Amino acid sequence: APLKLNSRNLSQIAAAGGALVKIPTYQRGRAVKEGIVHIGVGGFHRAHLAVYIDQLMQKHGVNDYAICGVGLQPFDSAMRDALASQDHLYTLIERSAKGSFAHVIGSINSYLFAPDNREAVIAKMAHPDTKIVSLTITESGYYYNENTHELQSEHPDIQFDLDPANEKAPRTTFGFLYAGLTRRYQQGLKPFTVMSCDNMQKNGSITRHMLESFARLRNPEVAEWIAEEGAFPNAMVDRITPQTSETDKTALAEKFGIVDSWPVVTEPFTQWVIEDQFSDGRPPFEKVGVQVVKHAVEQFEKHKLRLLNGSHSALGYPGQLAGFQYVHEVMANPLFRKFVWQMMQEEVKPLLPEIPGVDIDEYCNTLIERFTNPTIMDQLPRICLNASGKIPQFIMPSIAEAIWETGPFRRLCFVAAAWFHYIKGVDDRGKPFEVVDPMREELQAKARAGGNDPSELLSIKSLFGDDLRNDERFLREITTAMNDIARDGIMKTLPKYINGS
Ligand SMILES: NC(=O)C1=CN([C@@H]2O[C@H](COP(=O)(O)OP(=O)(O)OC[C@H]3O[C@@H](n4cnc5c(N)ncnc54)[C@H](O)[C@@H]3O)[C@H](O)[C@H]2O)C=CC1
Repeated sequence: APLKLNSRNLSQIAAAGGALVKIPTYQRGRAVKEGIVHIGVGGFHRAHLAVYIDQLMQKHGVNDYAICGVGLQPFDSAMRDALASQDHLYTLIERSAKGSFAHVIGSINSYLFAPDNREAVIAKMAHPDTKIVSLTITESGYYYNENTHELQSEHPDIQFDLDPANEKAPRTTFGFLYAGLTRRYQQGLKPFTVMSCDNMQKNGSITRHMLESFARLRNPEVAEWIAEEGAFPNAMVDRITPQTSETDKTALAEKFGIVDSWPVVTEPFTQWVIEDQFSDGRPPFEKVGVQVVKHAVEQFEKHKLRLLNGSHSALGYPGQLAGFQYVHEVMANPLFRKFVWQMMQEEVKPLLPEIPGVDIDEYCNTLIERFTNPTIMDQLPRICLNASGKIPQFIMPSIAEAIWETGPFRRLCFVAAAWFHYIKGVDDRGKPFEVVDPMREELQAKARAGGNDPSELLSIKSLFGDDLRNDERFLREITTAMNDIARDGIMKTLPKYINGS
């Protein structure tokens, strides 16, 4: 019978699991110190950072950097319950062409749901044991005005925390960070490093400024200590981590004998480039495959955003329009493989910085492999979700750079056009599909207004810049792609964007 994942059952689970299951054999609980407090325990934290810590704890004698999980959003209460019932153990299900593997992760040692007791969180982040506060809080959690590079202290969530009435009971990430820091300052400790693990460009610089700004509005003698003694390292983070379904959990119990309330599903690939900027110590990340660098991070990040997330966009919107269900189905198609490879090689690669010791061609081969992975079953709707937050960061910046340098960009325009068509919510066989996007109603109105001309969608100033509305080559190119996709669909149009034979 499948066993509930907890400490009591761990050895039975590994005994019954044999070659299919790995368990942590290091000591947990009171035996370790929680040097990392992580805000926003979701899939990617538990597939990426938590796994690196797991490996440090299992193989390298690191016992002062276990993870206290912290959830600030109302949905995080479910993570508290899942982990609590399992002694904060949880299963990482790695899916690859090689099969599936259940790696039980033990690096998460405790969990605080902040709305329960907010003082316990502050006392946690202030305790000398805490050396690093890491974040996976999504773009929206940073309260970041991208265009003015400033804290959205106009946001009522910030004002609530800025209000001295809420000093002891903050709500946002920065309210908890500041509340923890001032105690450390008053006690004479160092600032903990704040280690953003979200996928945005220069995530460390943003976090520095947000917490710096918030601090300047409440006490500049602490903001000054944050700005001088704090650390906010930039990082490139990479590991594809879909959401877990009830079917994933059933398959886990039947195939590996493990009853897990919230296992995590991921690919075997992982990558982490972080700059060596830490204010109160760090474990030796480089012993478990982490690239610790000194500018270098920004180049790795641009490689990832433009070729990985860009190619995801190339697979997602055209894949959905063509009738596919999963990433690997799209990538298996010969036309898509040629289209995606040539887009990477001919259109994105010339825009990227050369990183010493990195071969971009080899990185493209590896992305193709990863996308090809048929076991991970990555649903196209997940890739395509909230496209108005994705196309302008993964695809449009390459189009804009190709405008400024007059570079080739037909395939990039095809992807942009395919999303402009995706907005109407009807695939090439005439079947509706759900469009999920915070801007759906404005996007669908302008798309219906524009027909097959792109100018109505392009008129959305919050999404697209002047360079796009005013480049004649771009206007003609994306017009051709939109007309052709709208008339003939994706599969019949793709041959025209694929050279060679
Ligand atoms: N394949 C993947 O899932 C990848 C994810 N990432 C990064 O991880 C982050 C989240 O990814 P997932 O773990 O897959 O999503 P998730 O849905 O599993 O969890 C995200 C976490 O963010 C919290 N959160 C959301 N808004 C918040 C806010 N305003 N304040 C505090 N916490 C907030 C949630 O409660 C949750 O704990 C970023 O979205 C992404 O850049 C990076 C590489 C790939």
